[PDB]
Order: sequence, then structure tokens, then C-alpha cells
Amino acid sequence: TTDQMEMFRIPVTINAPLQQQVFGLRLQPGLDSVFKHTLLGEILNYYAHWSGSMKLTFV
Amino acid sequence: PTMNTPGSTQFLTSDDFQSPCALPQFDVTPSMNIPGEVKNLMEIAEVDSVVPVNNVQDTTDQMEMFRIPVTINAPLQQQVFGLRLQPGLDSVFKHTLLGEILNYYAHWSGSMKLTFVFCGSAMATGKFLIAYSPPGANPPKTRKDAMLGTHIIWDIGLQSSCVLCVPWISQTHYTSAGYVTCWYQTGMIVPPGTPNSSSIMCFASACNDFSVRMLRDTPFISQ
Amino acid sequence: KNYHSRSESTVENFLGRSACVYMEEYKTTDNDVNKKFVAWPINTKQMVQMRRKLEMFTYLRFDMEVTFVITSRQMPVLTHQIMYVPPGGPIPAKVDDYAWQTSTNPSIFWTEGNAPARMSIPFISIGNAYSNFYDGWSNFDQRGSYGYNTLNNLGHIYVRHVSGSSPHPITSTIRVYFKPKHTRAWVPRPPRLCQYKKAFSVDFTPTPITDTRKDINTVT
Amino acid sequence: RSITLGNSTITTQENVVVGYGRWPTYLRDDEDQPTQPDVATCRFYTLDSIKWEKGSVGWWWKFPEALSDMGLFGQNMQYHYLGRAGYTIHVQCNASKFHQGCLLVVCVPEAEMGGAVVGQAFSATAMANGDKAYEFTSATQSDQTKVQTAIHNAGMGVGVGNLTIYPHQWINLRTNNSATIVMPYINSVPMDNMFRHYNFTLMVIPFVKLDYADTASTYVPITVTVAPMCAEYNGLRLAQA
Amino acid sequence: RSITLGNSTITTQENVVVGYGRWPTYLRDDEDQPTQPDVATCRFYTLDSIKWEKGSVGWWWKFPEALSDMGLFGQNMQYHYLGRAGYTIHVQCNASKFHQGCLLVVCVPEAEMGGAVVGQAFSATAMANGDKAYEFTSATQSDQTKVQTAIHNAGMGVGVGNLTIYPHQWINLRTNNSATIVMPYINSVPMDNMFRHYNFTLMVIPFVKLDYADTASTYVPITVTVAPMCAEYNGLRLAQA
Repeated sequence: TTDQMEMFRIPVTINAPLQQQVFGLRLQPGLDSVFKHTLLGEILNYYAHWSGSMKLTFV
Repeated sequence: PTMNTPGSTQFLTSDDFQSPCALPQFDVTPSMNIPGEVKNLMEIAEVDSVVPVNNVQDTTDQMEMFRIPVTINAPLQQQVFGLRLQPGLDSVFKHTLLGEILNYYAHWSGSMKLTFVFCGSAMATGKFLIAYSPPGANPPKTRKDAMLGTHIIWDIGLQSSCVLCVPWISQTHYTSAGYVTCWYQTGMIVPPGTPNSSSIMCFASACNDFSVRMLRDTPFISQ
Repeated sequence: KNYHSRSESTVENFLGRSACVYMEEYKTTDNDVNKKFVAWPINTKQMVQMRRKLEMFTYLRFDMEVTFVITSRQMPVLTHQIMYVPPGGPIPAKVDDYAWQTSTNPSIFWTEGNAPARMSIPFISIGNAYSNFYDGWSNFDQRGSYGYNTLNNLGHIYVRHVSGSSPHPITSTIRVYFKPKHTRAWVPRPPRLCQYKKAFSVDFTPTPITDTRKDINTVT
Repeated sequence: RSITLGNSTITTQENVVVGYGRWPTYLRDDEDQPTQPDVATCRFYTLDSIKWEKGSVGWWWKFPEALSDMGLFGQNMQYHYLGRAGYTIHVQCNASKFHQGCLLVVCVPEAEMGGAVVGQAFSATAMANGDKAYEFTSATQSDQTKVQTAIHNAGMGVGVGNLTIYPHQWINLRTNNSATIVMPYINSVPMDNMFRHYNFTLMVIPFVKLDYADTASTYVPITVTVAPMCAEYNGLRLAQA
Repeated sequence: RSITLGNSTITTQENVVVGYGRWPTYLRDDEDQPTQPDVATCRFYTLDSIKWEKGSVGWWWKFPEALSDMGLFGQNMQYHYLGRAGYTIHVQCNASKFHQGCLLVVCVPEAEMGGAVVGQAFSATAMANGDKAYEFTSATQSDQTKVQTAIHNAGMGVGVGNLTIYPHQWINLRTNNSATIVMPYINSVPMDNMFRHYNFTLMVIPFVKLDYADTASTYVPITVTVAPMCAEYNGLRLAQA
């Protein structure tokens, strides 16, 4: 990773096959590296038991 | 469900606990209604006190500190006196009644009252410009500058007491402080057979209410 | 596992925990007057963990309580003067001076073999809440200290060993525990993401946002 | 369509994100300490127009130092001592439909920023200096007398993705083009000196870089319009006997 | 705006052309021969995305062989013997305003297609073979084992202009971009084996070739979404004494 501001950008381009994968995620907002340091991640790591539902918006 | 909890087996030197009476079965002499009972230390500070405005570098005697000099000969634009309102650190108000009460506290705010009484001949007349500068403002350097601000034209002929209630008096522990200045406007005019000097005395009080918070020892009399 | 609900996430019982904040030793007899008593400005920016928790809020209003655990090693009972100088009080500069005899400094006298000494300092400050962060200057010429105000200041605790004419050659060790009570907090703030480098500054060195993985599509 | 706002200057525009659900309001809604509300202060003090180029990183303006040289407001800061004010900030950019980019308009209350070199001090001219849009930079800053200015940590060491706590509005060029953030007065003392303390800092951060295709304007002008609302000061006159 | 249709998958879109004014309906709306309606079959089985290139001729998908490998529907065709179903077909393409083209989305019931060489037979792999969009070709076909595939006669010998009899919808790129054709079950026997008989054939025919100007995407992706509605089968359990 060349710079740290391209981490928030998932790339989409004109040229790419019609069956190709854009991204993958594993929902585990307390141990998965993606969600580890987000707001949700930080609050969760101060506890040892937690459960519920999360919301993912893709803009 | 216990009284052996941590922090309840010590002398805290500010206990409000009740203690055994050394000699019970002793009758005390009942209180008498003596004049002038005191209920606050604030009552003391609400009594007017002569402030020593004049306190020049070379002072011959200590009774001329309460006299601001006013004379026949002096230009029409000249300054009479200057003050910096900060009744807890300014040298003028340091040892007055108001000063003494304030120095036993570490936080205080309110308003004070300054009365200027001309003690002089009964035949003198003139005008003065008692001018007030807000906390942030610089003291005026000329009478013209002073006149633009807040000013009272005190006529010595028709009045002999000018009472100025001043707000925004706070602890401020350079410093933002108000200023009270006074300027000649006409000079002193007298008829034949009258002295060529007079004086102005000054008083200070704690006005309607003040509030003092947190005890502290005085930095005056040393142990 | 099952769902249910919570009430362990309330602000009061989040930040309200007893935690060690200072530990120091002193010897009653030696050649250094500095080491004959303990000084300790009260602040909550020394224990890194405790700091991080409190810094998720900008304004805080609380009245703390301080418990001391004192032990001593080498004969008769030994007493400790645990004085509290509040902001703008006189501070002792040496063991035995008039600043110890000041009657406006709340001073516990605790002797060993009894349950720990404790007192609860109230909410001191002329402001309406302590402010963790301050984005200003000490003067309006703006040439003074940066990020420091005097309205978040707290007093000092000075501990000395009450001794006779000639002290013993004892040595003692103190530990201080600190716990907020009746906490209220206003304005939330993002968590820290850098390692602290100063105990009063907000200084940091840049660090990567998050750990890397092989490929965007790769997840295991 | 166009709800033309007038005060003493006109701004034609066409959501409001209130700071915390609190509108600016006088302290009188709650002698010794009289106050003097100045009701002539409000009006749209439009700041300079920054150019959003393709290779840009971000921008910040310290308040209320940005309006220190702006008309009546500027004058009152010099005269008066204690004063409190709330602000209505309209950040509008103008771009076509062949331009793609994203901005995070965020008002951060009390942001203390660390120095570029750890354990060094910097002057007040390194954070604010009238109306200037100070520029965040990519990578580290090694100039001793500068602020840290690393975009990814927002110059505070907090991580740039988490700035969404603070009252923020996203200007996605795809759809909307305007952000209105009504910041109320937030401080721990009723009113304070307006030179010593920088109350809040407005940051505009491009999260997606501008791509303009070919033979189109190479910059998108971002204009900031600040109107101080409900500004109160301290009285300058004596009380009655 | 967007009437989000949900079943067990979601398809966001925004007229319905009913086959002959008859909606799909159960045979029960009219022991020895019990039936078993499967109500879990419906959901949007989105097929592959064909690319509409400039030099293309047309495409066709045999039903119900296109959904022979698609989930539950596919399984039931293997298990059960006799079954009947109706279909809701959503053919949507996505194109800009600098692209020009015309398509004829037509559902043709029972289309028998002649061989490329007259008086020859061809295999079942020449018409259908799972989900594939078989391609019509310009001119004649001389490959013996292929279908005739001449676009102008539609591979049936009927003339391509007259295919407007059958339930059809025109996707003119100028205006609209979606075609919804609700095909009911049409057969001369109540229910039939779903391997032997290809009930209807969906054909998409470009009547105007795509012209995309210059430096724009060179294909327009046409996606076909089929939801089997009101599918009934035969019981697999014994009757009472």
C-alpha cells in the first residue's frame, strides 16, 4: 500500500471481466483487521462478550 | 454492612463528628444580648473605608497618603490621579477593609463602590472628569481620549460626593483590570481670602453583594 | 450465547474504576531532603490505559476519591501525615516548615495496622467542567504555553512521616489509587491511534491506519 | 429551487445538520455582570475560494480567527473582552457531471494538534494567520516549526476515518453539492476571550481525488460562507447606585 | 423511482405486458391425481450477462431448459415428472444517452426450428445446452449439425418483421430501458414433462445496430432475470383407503 488514503477506496474500473470479484469481507467486527480500528471496533474491544446486529451501507 | 471499611479510622483534621463532653453536669452562663452581633465576614467588608490613593515614592509623613492634592495653579488638561481596580493585589486597596477580607479567600467576584468626597473650602468651584475604562481597555492618555469613554462631569460646586458603582471586579489570579482616572476640566477657582489648595478623599466598599469561595491564609502577618 | 441487553456501558461505571496511578518511596534519614517526603501533582495522564479511556470525552465533571496503601520496613507504631494542598495553597519545600502546619490543608493522620486512609476531594475548579483538551494559549499575545489552562488544575498530595526529635532509619513505600465518582461527560471524541510520547502534549509520530492482508478478495 | 437568504448580503442556495440538536441561543435564555448583545454582526462573511486540484490533500480553518479581520466582527474582538457566538457555515462547491469526487466537511470542537518534531514548540502563526486555508500534506512533516500535518491521522493522532463522530456532512459530487452545518457555542465557561482560544476547527477532507476526464476545468472552486449568529458580548458601562 | 421487488432476492427496477391477458394461476383454480404446489420456487434467477456489441445479430434462450441447472427449480425437474409453471421475465439493459439502438424482446410459444441442411437432423445440444444465449448469424448456416440461424427469417421461415404477434416489448434506448413480459402457461395438456418439451423461446433481436460514437463503452450489457411463478407438480405419496 503506497499511501494510507487509498485504504478507504475500493477500485472499480471500465476494464475487468463480467464475472470477477470486487471485494470480500468477513464479518467479525472485533478481530477482523478491516473493522479492528473503526469506531465500532474500538468500543467492542473494551468488552469480553458482545452480540447483536451491524449495518453496512455501500455508497 | 460494616464500619471497619477503609478510610474510617483516622484523624482527618476537619472532622464534623461529635465528641464526649469533658465535664458534663456543669451549667454554662447563658448568653447575653450584647450589641452588634456579627453573622458574616462580608458585613465587615460592606463598610466604607478611606483608601490611600496618594502613596508617592518619596512620602514625608504617613497622613498625606489619604489626600489627593488639588491646586489653583495647574493646566486645564492635566491628570489628577489614576487607579487600577483590582482590590486584592493593587497596592492602594491592599490594606483597606475590603482588601483584608478578600485576601483570606482564593476566589471572589462582584462589584465595588467608589465615593469621591471633596474636602476643601466652601467657596471653591470647578469641574472634573471622572472617567472609567472597561477591563480590556487601555487607560486614556489625554483628557480628550478620556471623554469619549464613560465619563461623569462632577461639579464641585453643586455636589461634593460622587458615587460610582463599578462592575466586573474579579480575582484575576499583564492583568485585565479596569481603570478610574480623573482629569482637570476647569481647574479650581476661589474668591479672595481662601486657601490655594484643597484635597479629595476616596472611599471603597463591597457594594450590594460579593461572593467569596475557598478559605486561604493571609500572606500578610508571617508566622 | 443469547442476546438480552446491557447497562455496563454507562459512562459512570465505565470511567469509575480504582486504578493505581503513582508509587514512590521515601527514607526518613538521608542526605537528600527531596527524598525525605513525597510530592505528587494530581493528574490522570501518567497511567496510559486510564488516560486513553478518559480522553474519549472532551469535558468531564467528577469528584474523585483517593485511597493510599502505605507499608514500611526497618518497632513502635508509626504515623503518617497525608496532607492535601489544594490549588493555590502553600507547598512545603523541605520536611518541617510552616507549610506543614497550615490549617487550610486537609491532612489525614493515619497510623499503621488499620484499614487504609481515604478521603474524597470534591469538584474543585471555577469552571463548569474540567477540559481534557484545550486549543489555546495562556496569553492573548499568543507567545506563552500551548494547550495548557489553569482551570483543569488539581492540587498536590504531600506525604511525610510524623517523627519525634530524631527519626528512625525506616523507609516506607506509598501507592495511590484513584477513582472518579458521579462522572458526567459531554462531547465524545475519537479514540487515540498513536503511542503517547509526552505526559502533557498531544505529540505523536504518524502510524499506518490498519494492518494489511494479501489481497482485497482474499479473506480466510 | 432557490431559497434566497438575506441578512445584509444575499446568498442564493438550495440539509441543515445542527451541531448536537442545539441551536445558537443567547445566554439570557437560561448589575454585577451585564451583557451587550450585538445584533448587527450577522451577515454572510464569504471567505476566499480555494481550488480543489487533482493533487490536493485537505484544508483547515481555525475559528474564530478566520473572521478576525472581517468587518464588525473583527472590530468587536479587539474592543470587547469576553464574547460568545454560534456560526452557520455554508460550504458550497460548483462542479459539472463529468467530475467525480467526495469531501468530508467536518466541524471539530477543540482540536489540539501536535508539533512536527516531537517535544518541540511552534508559533501561533503555524495554525492560524487570518483567513488562510492551511494545507494538510501527504507523508510526514519534518519542518520543525510546523504542525504535524499528516492527513491519515488528521494531525491529532486519531485516525481520519473516525472523524465522523463530530457534526459532519458529506459532499458527494455525484448528487448533492452543498453542506450546511449550524455549529452552536460549546465551551466549559459561559464566555471567553476570542484571541486566546480557538473554539473549533473546520476541516474539509477530500476522501476521493478529483478526476476530471479530459479538456474540462481542472479545479472545482470550494467557497466557505460563515454567518456568526446570536453573538453576545460584555457591557462597557457602569451600573446604577 | 424504484419499486424494490423482494422474493428471496431483491431486484430494484422502475410496463407489464401480460402474455394474453392471463396471469399465471394454479390448476386448482378451475386421490386419483393429487398435485403438490411448490411455493418456494419463486425468486429472481438472474441469468448471465450478454454483451451487445456493434457487430451482433441476436440471441435466444429455450425455456424451461435455461433454468435446468438453477437451484431448487433445477432439482424439481429431475425429481418430479409432470410440472407446470408461468414466468415473469425482466430484460434490462444499461446504456447512456450517447448510445443508440433498438431491441425486440419477444416470447415465442412453441417455435420449431428447421435444420441448416434441408432433410437432416441435429442434436438437442444445437438448440439448448443449459444457460447459453445461442447466437443468430447473418447470412445462411452451412454447418450440417446446426439450426438454420438466419436472422431475417428468424430461424422458422416466418419473416422477422411479423414477430410482433407474440407478446413483445420494444426496448428503444432513446427513452425506456426495461421490458417486463409476464408469460402464462400455454400448452394443450394440463401439465407435461419439463425435459421433453421446450415450452417457449425468448428471443432478443437488435433491429437497430449499436452506434456508440467515440471513446465510450463499446458494449451494452443486457441482463435477463426470470422468476418462475405459480409452479405446480405431482404428488409423490399414496392416497387413503
